[PDB]
Amino acid sequence: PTLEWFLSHCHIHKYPSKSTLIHQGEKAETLYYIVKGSVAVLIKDEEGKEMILSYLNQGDFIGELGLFEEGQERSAWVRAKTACEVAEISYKKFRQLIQVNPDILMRLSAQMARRLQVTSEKVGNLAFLDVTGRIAQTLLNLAKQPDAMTHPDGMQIKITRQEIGQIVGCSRFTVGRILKMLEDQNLISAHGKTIVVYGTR
Amino acid sequence: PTLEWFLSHCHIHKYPSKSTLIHQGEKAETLYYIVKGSVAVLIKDEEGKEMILSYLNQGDFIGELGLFEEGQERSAWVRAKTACEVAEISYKKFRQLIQVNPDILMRLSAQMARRLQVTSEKVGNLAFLDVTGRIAQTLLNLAKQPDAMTHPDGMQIKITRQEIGQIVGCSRFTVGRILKMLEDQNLISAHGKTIVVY
DNA sequence: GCGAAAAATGTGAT
DNA sequence: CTAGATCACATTTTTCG
DNA sequence: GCGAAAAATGTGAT
DNA sequence: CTAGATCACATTTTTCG
Ligand SMILES: Nc1ncnc2c1ncn2[C@@H]1O[C@@H]2COP(=O)(O)O[C@H]2[C@H]1O
Ligand SMILES: Nc1ncnc2c1ncn2[C@@H]1O[C@@H]2COP(=O)(O)O[C@H]2[C@H]1O
Repeated sequence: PTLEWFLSHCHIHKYPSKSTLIHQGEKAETLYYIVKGSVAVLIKDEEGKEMILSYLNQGDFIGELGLFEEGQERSAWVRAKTACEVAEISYKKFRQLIQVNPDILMRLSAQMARRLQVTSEKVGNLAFLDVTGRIAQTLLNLAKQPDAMTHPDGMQIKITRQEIGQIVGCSRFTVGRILKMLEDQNLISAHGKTIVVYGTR
Repeated sequence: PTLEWFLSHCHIHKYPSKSTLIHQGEKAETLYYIVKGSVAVLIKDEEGKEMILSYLNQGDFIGELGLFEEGQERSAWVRAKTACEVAEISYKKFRQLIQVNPDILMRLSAQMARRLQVTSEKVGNLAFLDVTGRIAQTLLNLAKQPDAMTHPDGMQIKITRQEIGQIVGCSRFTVGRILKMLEDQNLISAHGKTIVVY
């Protein structure tokens, strides 16, 4: 579409697993674009604990936040969850594709619109729903987005308790017991893969 | 220029000191613009308590997140914080607007970006910081927004314990003593009008 | 600028 | 009053060559 | 079908 | 091991007409 026009002005790079693509801080001047692969977008505290503040996937743009204002620091980290093919353009160039065909600035904005929405829920269920709650709708969203083996009938994602814990913002230790005694209610399953939607005990 | 152009095309309405300007649950119709005043995006707890996610003042944008797909159920209530003068246009009558001019595709999108930046922060401060902490940062932010009135020392900011508890996410009892602690440590005063000696 | 009616809020032990 | 954190060390899963 | 390093777990009383 | 929360009606500070 239009997106193959913008995509052609873009050096196509592969990254390894666990590479960093962006650090919080770094000069913001390149607007990326995931061609293949998935990506976790974090933030971290000077003391150390981090948070997962979204996943992103094919056709998701990255580094979008700089572009509207000049010279600002990258707002979060992003580390390839797995091997990605990411493209890239300078902002100085991007804004040109824009004033040469304005549909891509549509493509882009709708991205951060769903994003402003999903994020405002995330604030909402940190001030409201306790761990068990926060944990619950999480495994839920973790099947409306790819890796959910319909164990035959019913999801089976893999994500480690430590990870869930890093989505929710609760100790790895709490994410153990709650997830555990969550199968007590016959609602869940275990090992590393969580087979959601049914469960057992 | 656009902010006076599109401003021509729109339709100015006054809303009093408290009208519930937009409502969650609902349907993405008009795209609004604060011609005068400020606003209080607040979402709602399971049943009951609000949490302010933002304020948006003179010249910010409301209900844009409707714009780029369709049938989108409105995202959070937006209640005026005072007599703010909303100048409404139209989604349908925005797209047309948007191709005789990309400049305001831009500005709306710039606001969109600024907001996901500070929203990302909230998600960070709620999980990376203790309550007194969120209370300290907040008074810092509010003293750094327009209604704040410069004072001989610091910035004062007419607000109330119930509302910091809100914005923060903690019992108004707990906003109660923290404010009296930092009171004693000279970092802040109160009387409804808390002066942030900072 | 006014005061009645309305909204803010603080005690602590668990 | 009550949920969630924190602690060490061995225990398990899980990795991949 | 491999098999020990590695990364992930669970105690449990406070 | 501890961080906030909490539930009443007296006094205070704030509203709007
Ligand atoms: N709230 C968010 N949700 C998801 N992704 C985000 C969020 N905030 C930032 N990002 C992404 O992570 C990137 C980190 O640096 P940037 O500010 O360029 O761009 C950011 C976005 O692309
Ligand atoms: N996180 C946020 N920060 C600021 N404003 C927001 C946020 N979430 C929603 N809004 C505003 O509140 C409105 C809710 O419904 P809309 O989707 O019409 O458009 C929304 C935004 O303009």
